[PDB]
Amino acid sequence: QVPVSVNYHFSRKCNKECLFCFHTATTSHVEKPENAKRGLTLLKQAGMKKINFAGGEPFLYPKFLGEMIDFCKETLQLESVSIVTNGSLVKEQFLQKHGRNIDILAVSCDSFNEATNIKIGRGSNVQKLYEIGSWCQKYDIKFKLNTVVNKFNHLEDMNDHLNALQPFRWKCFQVLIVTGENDSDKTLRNAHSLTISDDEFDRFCERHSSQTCLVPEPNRLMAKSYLILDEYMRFLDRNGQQPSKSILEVGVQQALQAVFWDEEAFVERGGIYDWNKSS
Ligand SMILES: O=c1ccn([C@@H]2O[C@H](COP(=O)(O)OP(=O)(O)OP(=O)(O)O)[C@@H](O)[C@H]2O)c(=O)[nH]1
Ligand SMILES: C[S@@+](CC[C@H](N)C(=O)[O-])C[C@H]1O[C@@H](n2cnc3c(N)ncnc32)[C@H](O)[C@@H]1O
Ligand code: SF4
Repeated sequence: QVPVSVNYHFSRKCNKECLFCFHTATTSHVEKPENAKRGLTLLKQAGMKKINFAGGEPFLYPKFLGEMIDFCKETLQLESVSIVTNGSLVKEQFLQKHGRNIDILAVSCDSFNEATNIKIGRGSNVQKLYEIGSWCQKYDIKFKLNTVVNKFNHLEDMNDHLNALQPFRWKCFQVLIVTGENDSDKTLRNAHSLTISDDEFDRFCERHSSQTCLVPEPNRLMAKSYLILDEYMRFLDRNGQQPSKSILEVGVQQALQAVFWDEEAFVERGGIYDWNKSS
């Protein structure tokens, strides 16, 4: 297997408290920028073309994030560099310094009601979201949305906002139940209350049939179709077995085979696309 698109969850720490979080703040480890430049360079030669900087909240570590996305673009010559943010801590001066090297910026908002955001776990607003879009236009970054369809917001009509906001990519996740993260009271979270049925999700997706960018991801396709990197730089298996050893201590090949990655769901959910800043 060739790791084309990789999600580097370099930290688990965050300033929000979404009830359904499936990458909880179980540890506060973050890698040295020396070791992270090992893994990303090791992963580039292995076949990586898109990197996604996610985790807990990546803008809690703006210096690390800034050093890596510059390294990933300028010296690694990577096809596409992405970031996924909740939007609270994003600031324009960051996009001044590094926006030349950001190819896709993904702001995730689950509702446009401040009341719904409160119930889900975002205290507050949406003016920030429109602001980041304005910044993305100025600094030539591709702007995408990530909303999670859950019990609170599965009835909403988000069309009017998405025509003006107009993202090139709009992911709608059916709430996922990662075992170990948000499947019991023992864990940091418990998302079973926010679960919605297959038809509840389809009503949401069918309601936004006017949206061309809409890319749905039910639990069929989201569960085991991602290449996830720990803060310790090890691939996470979402099939049942424990995580691999670090790519820093063993290398990419041994780490990838220690994890199940369904390349068919990867292609079905639209994992390969026009991810570059051109074309
Ligand atoms: O079990 C899982 C599954 C998924 N995830 C995480 O959910 C996040 C969803 O975030 P995205 O869907 O935006 O990842 P992406 O940038 O790679 O997608 P494309 O650009 O290719 O369209 C991903 O970063 C993934 O790692 C988990 O944390 N755990
Ligand atoms: C874990 S977040 C990491 C980046 C950043 N913390 C953020 O909120 O965007 C990655 C994406 O997964 C989504 N997500 C979080 N919990 C989820 C869940 N339980 N089911 C499906 N998607 C979820 C979020 O909306 C976010 O867009
Ligand atoms: S969904 Fe994102 S912002 Fe919310 S708790 Fe999880 S990592 Fe933090």
